[PDB]
Amino acid sequence: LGIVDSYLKHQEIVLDTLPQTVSNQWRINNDYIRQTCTIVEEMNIQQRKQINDLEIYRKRL
Amino acid sequence: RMQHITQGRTSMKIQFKTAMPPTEVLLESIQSKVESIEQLQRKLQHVQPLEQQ
Amino acid sequence: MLCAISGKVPRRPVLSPKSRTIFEKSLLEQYVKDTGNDPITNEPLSIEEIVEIVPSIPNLLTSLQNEWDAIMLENFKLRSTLDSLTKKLSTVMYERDAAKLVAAQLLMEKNEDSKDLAPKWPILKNLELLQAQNYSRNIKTFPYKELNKSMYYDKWVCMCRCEDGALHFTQLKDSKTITTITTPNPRTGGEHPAIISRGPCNRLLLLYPGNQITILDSKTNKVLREIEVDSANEIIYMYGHNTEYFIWADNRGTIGFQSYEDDSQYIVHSAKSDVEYSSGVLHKDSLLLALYSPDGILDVYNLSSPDQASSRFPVDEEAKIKEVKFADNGYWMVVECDQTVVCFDLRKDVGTLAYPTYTIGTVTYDIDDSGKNMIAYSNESNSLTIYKFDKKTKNWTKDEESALCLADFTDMDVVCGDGGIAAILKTNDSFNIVALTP
Amino acid sequence: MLCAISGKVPRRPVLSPKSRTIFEKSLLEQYVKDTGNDPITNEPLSIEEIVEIVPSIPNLLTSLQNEWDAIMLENFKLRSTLDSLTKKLSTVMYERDAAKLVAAQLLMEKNEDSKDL
Amino acid sequence: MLCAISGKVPRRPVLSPKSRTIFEKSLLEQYVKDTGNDPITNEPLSIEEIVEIVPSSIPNLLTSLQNEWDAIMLENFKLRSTLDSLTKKLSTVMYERDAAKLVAAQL
Amino acid sequence: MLCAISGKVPRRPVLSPKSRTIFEKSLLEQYVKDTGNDPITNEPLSIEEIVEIVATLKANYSIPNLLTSLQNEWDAIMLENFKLRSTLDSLTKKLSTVMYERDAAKLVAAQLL
Repeated sequence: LGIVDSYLKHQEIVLDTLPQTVSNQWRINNDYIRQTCTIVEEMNIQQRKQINDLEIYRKRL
Repeated sequence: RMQHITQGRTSMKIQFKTAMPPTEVLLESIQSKVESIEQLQRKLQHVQPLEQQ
Repeated sequence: MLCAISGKVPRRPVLSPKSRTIFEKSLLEQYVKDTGNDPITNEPLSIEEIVEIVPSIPNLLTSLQNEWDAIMLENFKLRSTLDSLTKKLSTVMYERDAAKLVAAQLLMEKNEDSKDLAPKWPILKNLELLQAQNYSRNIKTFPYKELNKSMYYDKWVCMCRCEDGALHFTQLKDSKTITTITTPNPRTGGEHPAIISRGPCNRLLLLYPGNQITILDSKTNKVLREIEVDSANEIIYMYGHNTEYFIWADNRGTIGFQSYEDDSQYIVHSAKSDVEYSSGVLHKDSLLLALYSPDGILDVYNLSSPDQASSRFPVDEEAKIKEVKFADNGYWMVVECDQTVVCFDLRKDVGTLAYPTYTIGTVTYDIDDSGKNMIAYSNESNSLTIYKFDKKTKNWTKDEESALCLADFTDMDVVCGDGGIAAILKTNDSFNIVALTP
Repeated sequence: MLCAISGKVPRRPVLSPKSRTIFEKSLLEQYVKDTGNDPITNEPLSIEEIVEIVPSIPNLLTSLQNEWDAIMLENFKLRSTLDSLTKKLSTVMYERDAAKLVAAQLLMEKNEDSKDL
Repeated sequence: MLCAISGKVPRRPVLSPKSRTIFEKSLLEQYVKDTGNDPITNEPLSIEEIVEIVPSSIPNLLTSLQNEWDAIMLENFKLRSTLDSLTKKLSTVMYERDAAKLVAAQL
Repeated sequence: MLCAISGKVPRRPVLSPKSRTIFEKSLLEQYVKDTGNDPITNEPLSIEEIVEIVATLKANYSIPNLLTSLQNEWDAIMLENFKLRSTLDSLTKKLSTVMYERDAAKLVAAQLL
C-alpha cells in the first residue's frame, strides 16, 4: 500500500513535468555539445601539430 | 493514471526524439575524441622531457 | 559557459581577471586592442593579463534539490490550503447557519408565502421467456439491418458467447425467430475478440487486440483474410453493412474504410489529440457517424467530406452516455444516458433538441429504432414498463406494465418486427429473451 | 528549528519579519517571487525584507529513498486528506450554491408572498 | 542554527535584525536591556526590534551526499592525478630506456 | 571547459590561476582545504587565489527514475574508483620495474660498450 501511496504522488509529479525545455533546453544542450565536439576535434589536431613542431625542434637542435 | 502520464510523455518523446539521437551521437563522438586527446597529451609530455634531455 | 560578448560557447576560451568572466579569446583581445580595458568592469587591461585556459550526477543533485523545492512548496500550499479550506469549512458550516439567518428568514418568509398561497405497437399485457443463456459481455457485437423478403429492413440484435475455443452467436429480429450460430474462434491462444460485425456473403469481422482484424466466413468456417490496421489508437467502432468496404474508427477519431477483398482503402478523418471515444453509431444514409464516450463527448463526422469539421453535441458529463441511436425518421439522434434521454433534431442547428430532456439506479431501458417506443425494466418490482412518445403531449407516456416471473439486469435491448416485440434482458454474465404478447 | 514550508531543518535558513518564521532560503524566495507575499500571513513581502540568517555510505541512498518516500507518503496523506476536506467542502459548496439557488427561488417566492393577498 | 553567544541550539530562539544572527532570547535581551545595542555590531537594538521566532533532513541528505560525492571525486581524482603523473613518469622512464635500447640495438 | 576533476560541466565553475585549468568549486576547494595546493601542479593555492567564474530527459521526470539513475551513476563511480585504484596499481608496479629497467640498461650498456 504505502509504496503505491507515495508512487501515486510521484505519478502526480510526473504529470506536471517541459514546455520551456521542449526546444530551447535541448537545442542549447545539443548546440553546446556541438561546440564541445568542434573544440574537441580542434584540440586533437592542435595537439598533433604541437607533437610534430616539438619533434622537428629536437631534430633541428 | 500511469497511461495518462505516458500520453503526456509521448507528446514530448515525439518532439525530443528529433534532439535526443543527435545528443547521443554527439556524446559518443566526445567519448571517441577524449581518448584520442589523452594519448596526444601523454606523447607531448614525453617529448618535452626528451627535448630537455 | 558562455562568452559574455557573443553569448555563445567559446572555441578558444579565455578569462579576464578583472571581470572574472569567460570570453572567446579573439573577442576579448579585440576589445582590449580597441579600448585598453576589460569590457564588463571598464578597468585597464593589457592582453597579457588575460588567462588562456589549458584544454550527470551533480546536475541530478541540483535537480532533486529543485524538485524537493517544488514539492516542499507543494506540500506547503497543501498545508496552507488545507488550513484555508477547513477554515472555510467551519466558516461554511457557519454559512449554513448564516444562510439560516438570511436564507432561513427567507425560508420562514416563504413558509409564510406558501401558507398564504412504420408499424405501430399493439396492446401487450402478457409475456413469456423464450431463452436464457450465458454470454461474454466484453464482446461488443454490433446489430445489423437486413433486407426482408419484402424489400424493407429489419434490425437483428446479436449476443456472443466465447467458450471452449468457439464463438456462439444468438440472433433475433423479433419474438418469432431466434437462431444460434456457432463458429470457431480463429485466434490460436483462445483470446476473445473485442468487436464483431457481419459483412456481406457470410463474412464475419472479428477485431482482436493490437488492431488486428480477421475476416471469417461463418459457413465454411475458413479464415478468408487477416488485416493489421495502421493505427496506434484502439479501434472502438467497426461495421460491415456500409458493400466492397467495411468502416472502422479509433478512440482518437481516425475513421477509415477498408476493402474486404483487396488493398483498396482510405482515411476520411485523422486522429485528434483531445478526444477519447468508446463506441460509435452510423446513420441510415451511411454519411453521418457519431463517435462517443460516457463522459458526454458526442462528435458527429460527415464521411462524405473529409475536410468538414466534426459537430460537437452538448451533453452533461454527469449524465453518462450508455448508447446513441439514429432513428428511422433520419433526423433524430437519440442519446441514451443512464437515467434520462437526450434527443437531438438533426435538421436544425447543432444542439437543438426534438423535445425537452426529462427524467422518468434501479432501472435499465431501451428505445426502439422508431425513437418513439421504450421498454424499461425495474429491478425492484421485476417488471417491464412500456412508454410511448406521445405526439400531442411531446413526452414519454406510460402505456402498460407487465411483471416477470423469475440476478439484476444491468442492460437491455428491444427488437421488433412482424413476429412481435421482444426484450433482451442482460445481466453481466447472462441474458434472458422475453416476448411481449397481447 | 524547521522550515515552515518543508518541515525540514534548513541548509540556508531565513526569517520573514512578517510571520517571524524560519524558512529555507530557496523556498521563501520562490514563494515571494511567485506571490509577492509572506506565506503564513499573506501580507506583502519583498525579497529585501527577508532576513538571511548568518551561521552509512551504501545505505545513504536507501536512507534517502526511505526519507524521500516519507516526504512522498506525507505529500499523499496531505493531498488525500486535503482531497477529503475539498470533498466535504464541495458538498458545503453545493450547500452554499443550493443556498444561493434556494435563496434565488425564495426571492422569487417573496414576489409570490407579496401577491398572496 | 546556533546562538552566536552560546554556540548551541536555543531553547527560545530569537533573531537580532541588526546582526541578522540567532540568539537565545534571554542572552540577547540581557544585552539589549543593558546597552540598547546589538552585541555583535554595537548598532542600536530595542526589545521590540528583536524578532521572536515562532516555533515549528532531505536537503541535509543532499548536502551530505554532495559532500560525499565531493570526497569520492577528490579520492578518484587524487587517483587520476597520480595515474596521469605516473603514466607521464612511466612514459618518461620508458622513452629514456628506449634511448638506451637504441644504444643496445646498435651494440 | 569540462572540470579536470570530474569530466562534467561544472555547477559552479572556477579556475586555478596556477594550472590555468577549469574545476567545479567544491572539488578544487576541498583539495585546497586538504592540501593548500593545486591538485594538478601541487603548487600552493589558497581559496582566495581561486578565480571563481561569473536538461533532463522525458523519462528523467520521476523521483524513482531520477533516484535509480542517480544510484546507477553513483554505484558506477564507486566501482570505477575501485578499478581506477587497481589499474593505478598495475601502472605503479610497471613504473618501478621500468625505472630499474633504465638503470639496468645502463649496466648492460657498460658491459657492451
